[PDB]
This record gives sequence, structure tokens and C-alpha cells, in this order.
Amino acid sequence: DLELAHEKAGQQLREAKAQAAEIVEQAKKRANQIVDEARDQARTEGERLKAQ
Amino acid sequence: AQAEIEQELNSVKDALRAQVGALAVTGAEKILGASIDANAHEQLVSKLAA
Repeated sequence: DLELAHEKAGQQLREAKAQAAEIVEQAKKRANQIVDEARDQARTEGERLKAQ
Repeated sequence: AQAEIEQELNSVKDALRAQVGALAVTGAEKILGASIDANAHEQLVSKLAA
């Protein structure tokens, strides 16, 4: 039971580290798209203003 | 975008000052109306200037 308890304790930390990496990479993808959203909006308004 | 809009306007203002207005080099027609009396004044002016 002590060997099984150590294996469960080891699984818990490795699963937490895998979850942490997914949280950071999903936030990086949202961050990248936030800058693209602002760039496309700013370029669109620039073209509207100069055409007018 | 606003700097590019000012560059467009000043290119039009300069193109108008160059196409039209600079058309005043046709002042040669006014000057074409000159004669020997005026020529004598220009020769005196030229002589005073070496």
C-alpha cells in the first residue's frame, strides 16, 4: 500500500504540471489573438478614414 | 493613417501649384509685346551689370 501511495502522489504532481502547461499555452493563444483583433480593427478604420 | 492623409493633401496642393499657377510662365506672351525702347533699357541694365 505504501508503494501504491507513492505512485499516486507522483501521478498527482505530474498531472498538475501537465495542467499548468495547458493553462499557460491557452493564455498565450488568447493573447496572440487579442493583438490581431486590435490590428485588424485599426487597419480597417485607417482605410475608411483615408477613403473618405 | 492621419500622417498618410496629410501627405496625400500636400501632394495635391503641390500638384495644383505645379500644374496650375506655374502656368504663369506664359508671362512670355505679355513680354512678347516688348519693343526697341524696352530693349534699350535692358541693354543699359545689362551694361551696368558687366
